[PDB]
Amino acid sequence: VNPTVFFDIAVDGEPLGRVSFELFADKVPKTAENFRALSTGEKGFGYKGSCFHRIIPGFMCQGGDFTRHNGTGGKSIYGEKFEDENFILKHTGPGILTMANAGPNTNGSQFFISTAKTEWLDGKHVVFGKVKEGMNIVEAMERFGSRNGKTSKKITIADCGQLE
Repeated sequence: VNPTVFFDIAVDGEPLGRVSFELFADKVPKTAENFRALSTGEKGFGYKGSCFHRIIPGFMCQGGDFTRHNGTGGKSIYGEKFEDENFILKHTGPGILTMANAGPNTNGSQFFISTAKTEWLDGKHVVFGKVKEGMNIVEAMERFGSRNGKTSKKITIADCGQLE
């Protein structure tokens, strides 16, 4: 019942592999729907062609800024920002999807994929999905990051959509 979405990742335009996510629509339906719709592009905008602008090995991959490509942009399907829906789910380990934000109730389109347990984010960032297939591809992406987050190659979402 929970939706599955996929990202096809490229590295300087060269295919790397696919990552699929389960979105926890049962518990955070508003947050899950935003990511789902941005992945299909069905509202006329979304993640296809956008880059991961910040990757910190041993911490997370960050993406979703499809308007400014650097962490200063993005928007949700509900407007420029929407509310923290709940904090039911926790940052338990690698492979968690969690919203990036700039304070309370400032969710847009940016997100983190964790590559470590990040428990200090509990109750501040809204967890809304997990990596289902392709965690090995997230691990491969992580190798193009650096301590300050700058990527050594351009990591893009070459295609994305819904699998079920």
